[PDB]
Amino acid sequence: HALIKEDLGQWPVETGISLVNQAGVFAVQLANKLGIDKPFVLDAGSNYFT
Amino acid sequence: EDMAKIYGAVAAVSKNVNSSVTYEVKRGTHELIKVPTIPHNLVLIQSDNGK
Repeated sequence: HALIKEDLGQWPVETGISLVNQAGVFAVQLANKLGIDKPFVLDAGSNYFT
Repeated sequence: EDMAKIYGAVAAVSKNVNSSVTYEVKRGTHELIKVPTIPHNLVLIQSDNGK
């Protein structure tokens, strides 16, 4: 057997408080993880071999 | 950075709500003392002759 997994971290979520508000702080931390928050342009053309 | 601060401020407001209250019901309750001896007040008087 074998399987592929997408880690993407693990985040605690509470109850009694609106979920949209809690998703905001995690969304910012997710953007930091992916290097998305700051303006950027992809440079991946040079990464190849023949 | 501004978005992180704004969302944290909103999250702070949401967390500031009450869940419940707890208190002890004690008014109107006293203690019970215990008296061992029945307070009989009888005294017997008899003459010297005993008659």
